[PDB]
Amino acid sequence: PLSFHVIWIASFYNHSWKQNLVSGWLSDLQTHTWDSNSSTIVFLWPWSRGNFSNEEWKELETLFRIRTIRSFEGIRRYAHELQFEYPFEIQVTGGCELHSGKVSGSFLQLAYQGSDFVSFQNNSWLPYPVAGNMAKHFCKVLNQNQHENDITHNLLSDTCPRFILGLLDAGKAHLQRQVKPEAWLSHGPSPGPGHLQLVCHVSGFYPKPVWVMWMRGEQEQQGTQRGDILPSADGTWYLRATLEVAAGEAADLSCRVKHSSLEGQDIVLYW
Amino acid sequence: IQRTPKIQVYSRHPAENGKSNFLNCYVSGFHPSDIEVDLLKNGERIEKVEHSDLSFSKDWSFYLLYYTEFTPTEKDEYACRVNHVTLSQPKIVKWDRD
Ligand SMILES: *[C@@H]1O[C@H](CO[C@@H]2O[C@@H](C)[C@@H](O)[C@@H](O)[C@@H]2O)[C@@H](O[C@@H]2O[C@H](CO)[C@@H](O)[C@H](O)[C@H]2NC(C)=O)[C@H](O)[C@H]1NC(C)=O
Repeated sequence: PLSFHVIWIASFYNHSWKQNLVSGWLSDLQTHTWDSNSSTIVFLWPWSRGNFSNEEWKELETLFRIRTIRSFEGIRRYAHELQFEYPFEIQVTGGCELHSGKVSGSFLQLAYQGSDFVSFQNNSWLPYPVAGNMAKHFCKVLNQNQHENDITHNLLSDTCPRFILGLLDAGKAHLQRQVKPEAWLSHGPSPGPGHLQLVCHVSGFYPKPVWVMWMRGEQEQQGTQRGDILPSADGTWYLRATLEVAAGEAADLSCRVKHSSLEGQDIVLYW
Repeated sequence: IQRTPKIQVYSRHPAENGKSNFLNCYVSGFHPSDIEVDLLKNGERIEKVEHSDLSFSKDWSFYLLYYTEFTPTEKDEYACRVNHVTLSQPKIVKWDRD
């Protein structure tokens, strides 16, 4: 599925109070931040430059300088008429993606109070059906400046596809790396008298695709429930897989783990 | 819309009393973004805890990671306390190795 996108978070706590934050992401992994105190882009990894020159990054910096202030200052003055009420939040995401190693499409979507509001498609701003009349007015306003729309369209159409192929090949050795999990077993909460809950933790793995199952010999236990895959501060992943059993029938149980790092040798723990 | 937070606590490595480790607190699915997160040792705050940059999912809801070094002990109690406008009072989630 892999995509690249830039996000923008603006909040209008008070009349006296407001925050805004801009950053770039390659799926889950952060790669860029905008640093207002000095007014520059911040590369979080040495390969965050991709295949782009200083010349071009310089021009991209002029652009974000201008837009984030203008956009921010102008949503504040259009608020009274659009009937945005304090406090409120605005969110934007834009970028593009690849399906099987070729570019697939771009997007640019905007949200008000946690819900879809407007989107940018085929060189124009479009209103989201359930948002109603305030979303129509907002598009009326955003389409007036045809100049600024052609610039927005050239970022999504041309700059972004070149960027993501350059980013990915430059980050090759970090994204294609392989890291082996560890595993361990513990008691979970009892579902009721006469019964136990077995928990099996898997942690430290990269990449993300993993397989974990409770077993009786060769026979997979279909009561196995796996949870969410959760992040860990160093970049690797974490998971638990649980099973409820009558306590008389808990002998001869094991947890088995398969992952691309292990090179064929599955991890197996015995209860 | 307002959405209320989901709170998950976990350790990076299995507990071994007297050995350094990392305690995590993942807070996800909330809106709006205004939130207070703490990690507590014996119900008192922990200074210098670090967190990810604010980000959101495809359904617009926000998520954060909070984490810190810690050395678990036979008798020490560790938790995660969260406050959000969706909550009639602050919510605590204890870390239990079992
Ligand atoms: C940055 O990279 C892109 C992508 O090119 C491909 O992926 C690279 C990592 C590398 O493997 C190249 O050999 C690949 O071609 C460049 O854009 C492409 O340019 C080629 C010609 O060399 C062209 O045939 C493609 O259509 C281009 N793809 C586009 C425009 O999406 C680009 O030139 C590189 N540099 C910059 C600054 O953009």
